[PDB]
Amino acid sequence: MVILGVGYFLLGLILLYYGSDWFVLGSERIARHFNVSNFVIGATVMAIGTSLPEILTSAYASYMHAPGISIGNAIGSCICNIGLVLGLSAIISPIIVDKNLQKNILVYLLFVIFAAVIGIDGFSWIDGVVLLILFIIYLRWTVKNGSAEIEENKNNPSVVFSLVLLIIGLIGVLVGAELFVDGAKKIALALDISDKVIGFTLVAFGTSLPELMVSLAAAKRNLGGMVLGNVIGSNIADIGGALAVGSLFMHLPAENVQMAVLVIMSLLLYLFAKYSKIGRWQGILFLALYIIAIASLRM
Ligand SMILES: [Cl-]
Ligand SMILES: [Sr+2]
Ligand SMILES: [Sr+2]
Repeated sequence: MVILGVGYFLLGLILLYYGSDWFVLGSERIARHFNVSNFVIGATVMAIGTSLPEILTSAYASYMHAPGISIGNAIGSCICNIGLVLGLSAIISPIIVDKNLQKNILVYLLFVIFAAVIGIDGFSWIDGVVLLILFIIYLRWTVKNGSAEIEENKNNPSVVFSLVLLIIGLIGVLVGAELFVDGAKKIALALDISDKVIGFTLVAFGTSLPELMVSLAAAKRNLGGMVLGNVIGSNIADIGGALAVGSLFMHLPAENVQMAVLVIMSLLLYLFAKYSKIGRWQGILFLALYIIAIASLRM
């Protein structure tokens, strides 16, 4: 309608700007309550809350007999998370990785390499069932090594604020992203600038807006571990969660080009984390590869 396609667009961005910040502050206070590293709270609670858009999209698309979008959206998100999301964040707040997280990232690499190998055929529902189970135990393994056993425990009005601040921030970024996207074709439709590729590859970016905005918030507060966790977790939540659910309704066609790309960056992310840093010149490299990715890779 334009306006409601604008007074939306802006309304969503404000719910993204402040929403991401509250979702970060809420998670970081929760992470300190469960005594758990920022990496883990980002790899679990945040990663899944942010990857809810891809899950529902991939599910809805695969069910609607459009499996190409489902897998395309799942892998497209992963590439965006390493290239754009982590790329921007690394420059802002460089992270050096302790040897506790290097192995968690190494697990991520094996996981991705595994999905790529069994994905050459495509993704049968069985292929998805396995991924969904590997995804489940990754979380528990991540919580286990990242946690310590203490008390636990409340009415504690310092935890209720943490919990509430978290879910408000989550509802904020999910709605704020939804408003942004809905507000984005209302502006496009009423100027008659619409077809196929804007109607999709805009929402392909729409599901990635929660990760982007949330990571920018944590990076600006130098909570780099949380960012790194939210990137790794979301990716696994995209492969083991979004993609897997897509395989249940229908066979997902092979995307060996995008997988090979994802593996390379994932490989790059590990090597940087083990022997070097994740700072300006690595983040720059990720963005460059992301630029090349969106410039050259097909429809
Ligand atoms: Cl940190
Ligand atoms: Sr997401
Ligand atoms: Sr397969």
